[PDB]
Amino acid sequence: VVSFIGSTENDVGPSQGSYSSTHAMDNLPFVYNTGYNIGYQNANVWRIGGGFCVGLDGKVDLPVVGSLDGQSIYGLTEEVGLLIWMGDTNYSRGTAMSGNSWENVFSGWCVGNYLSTQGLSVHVRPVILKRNSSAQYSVQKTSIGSIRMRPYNGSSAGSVQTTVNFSLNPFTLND
Ligand SMILES: CO[C@@H]1O[C@H](CO)[C@H](O)[C@H](O[C@@H]2O[C@H](CO)[C@@H](O)[C@H](O)[C@H]2NC(C)=O)[C@H]1O
Ligand code: NI
Ligand code: NI
Repeated sequence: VVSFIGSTENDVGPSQGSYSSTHAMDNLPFVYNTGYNIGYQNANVWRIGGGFCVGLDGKVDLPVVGSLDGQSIYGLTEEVGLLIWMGDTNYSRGTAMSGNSWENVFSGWCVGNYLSTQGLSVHVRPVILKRNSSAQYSVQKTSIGSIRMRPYNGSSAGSVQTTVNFSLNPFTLND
């Protein structure tokens, strides 16, 4: 059995985040290592119980502009892109996103005969695609994509809301 307990619209990263690097940025594309700082995380999005089995599918709506080590680079602007992970509650469980179709980002699990929750996480890392007369790049709030729950092994959603969305909070790149 399943119930929805989280938020439909979700913001990724702190509002007006500031990100900077000492690294050279002469070998483009360059990826800021923002760790898990630019992310959303919530352990309690659906409440599940009684043998219910569920996983997660993810979908990124941004345009693919390249790839880096087996995952897509998504374009925000002509000079700024994103590496995106989606998956289970833990950021370390994040699945490297590629393409614009629904992809399994959490194989799943089943609750025993007790009550628990299904959570999720999303985090991105900024990528410098091309140089710019600024050195300070500014990105506005942008829609990213969605995550839906994936009931499996007989379990069903019914009319319970399955899908939640994500928006990138505006930030600034420095140095
Ligand atoms: C230890 O108690 C419960 O055990 C189950 C099964 O291992 C699971 O760990 C529970 O945590 C949930 O795990 C889900 C998948 O890993 C995750 O989506 C949920 O966010 C977790 N819910 C939590 C931590 O409250 C855990 O309750
Ligand atoms: Ni290095
Ligand atoms: Ni829905």
